[PDB]
Amino acid sequence: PDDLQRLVPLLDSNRLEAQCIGAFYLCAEAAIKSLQGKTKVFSDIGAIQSLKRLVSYSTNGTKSALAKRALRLLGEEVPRPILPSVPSWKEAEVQTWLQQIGFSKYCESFREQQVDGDLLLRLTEEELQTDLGMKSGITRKRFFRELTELKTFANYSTCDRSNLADWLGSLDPRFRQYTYGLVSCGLDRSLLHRVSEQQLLEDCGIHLGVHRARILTAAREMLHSP
Amino acid sequence: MAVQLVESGGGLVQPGGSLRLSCAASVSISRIYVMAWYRQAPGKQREVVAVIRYDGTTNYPDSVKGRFTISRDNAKNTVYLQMNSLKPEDTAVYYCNANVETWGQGTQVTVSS
Amino acid sequence: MAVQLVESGGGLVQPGGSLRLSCAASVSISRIYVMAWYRQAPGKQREVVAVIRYDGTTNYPDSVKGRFTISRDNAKNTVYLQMNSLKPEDTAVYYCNANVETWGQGTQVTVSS
Repeated sequence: PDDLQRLVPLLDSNRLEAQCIGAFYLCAEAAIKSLQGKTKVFSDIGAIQSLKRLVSYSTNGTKSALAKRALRLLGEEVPRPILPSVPSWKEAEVQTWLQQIGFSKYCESFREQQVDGDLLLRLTEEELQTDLGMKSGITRKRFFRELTELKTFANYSTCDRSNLADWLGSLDPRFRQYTYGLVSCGLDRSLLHRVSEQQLLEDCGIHLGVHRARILTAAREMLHSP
Repeated sequence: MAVQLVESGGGLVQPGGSLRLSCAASVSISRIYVMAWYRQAPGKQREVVAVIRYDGTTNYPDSVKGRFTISRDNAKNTVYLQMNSLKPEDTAVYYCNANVETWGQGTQVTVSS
Repeated sequence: MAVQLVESGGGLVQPGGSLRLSCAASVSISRIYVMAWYRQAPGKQREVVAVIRYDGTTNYPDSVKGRFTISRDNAKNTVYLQMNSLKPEDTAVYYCNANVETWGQGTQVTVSS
């Protein structure tokens, strides 16, 4: 009824605990009101719209799990994000991406070398500095900031069989950016458990020692699961 | 699966004066990562005029800062562009853009008597 | 003594299509040495598009050869410009010019839907 309307904006809170308890309450009374016929209260109060909103792009296991349980109890379907299919791109999409991020002054060079999505996702600093013309380290740092923002929000489904992206995202959302370096080199979820650090450094292109160490321990812990 | 975008608005106005363009999609906008508006003048190539992400953070080029404004509307799946103070050189075909790949068809916009 | 020029025509048309502009003077045109039409686009400087002398020999720039045509009419003091095949970039303010010094006031011309 009208009491439920007070619990409708609380979810917009900045802190975690408010969101957690709001989701626990709504999901619990959804489970209560689910067996009877009255499920139409969620319709006309418009809480379903906020739930269908917040489930996508959320890295919070408790609230997202509760929202999924609430939606699947009402017989609805959970949404999923619509991410760019970066590793199957051509030069036109690369150039419009360069228009979008603001590096429009380099669109000529990226056209002459015919850089596409597979070549975009495997760029290093030598290709940027020597032949693409980004001389200043500040500009390359800005470019890599934008690139690593894109790489965490791509769609690797056309090339990732073993679903490595979710395994990397479960550790830390910042880690998903490495998935293409693990797949093009050949790895997968089954044979991951016996890689060395020195192979992670130059083949998979992981540079931060902390990320190498966390990935190594988390992989090596999943030692002989099959 | 392939999202379809349709624009609306356009036409012609006088120098000085506002207009609002609308772009409607086939799915919920709140699932799409980025959406953007693009502008192609006759005799030149395309360029960006506004972008907006899933969390509603927007970037504008320096050319049109303060004069344009992009917003999501969650009631009906539609992204709006608001053009407040117009110049004579702001006449072109405008396109709506989903993530990167998918385009719209465009709407012509002209500014004169 | 100072001749006054007044233009007429202008407005707007679609890409592809003709128009005719008229310029009327205060005295007999057949006394004036040269007359000319000028074109100023927004954001650039003026340029010539047609000239005509007392003996009726005309010069056109290479940009608009074959598409424009200037003529004197001796019945009523009026010089005509005929614009046959129009492009999108042929939108500007147009001015009528007597010998060199005296100008008109101009007429706006635009090409779109």
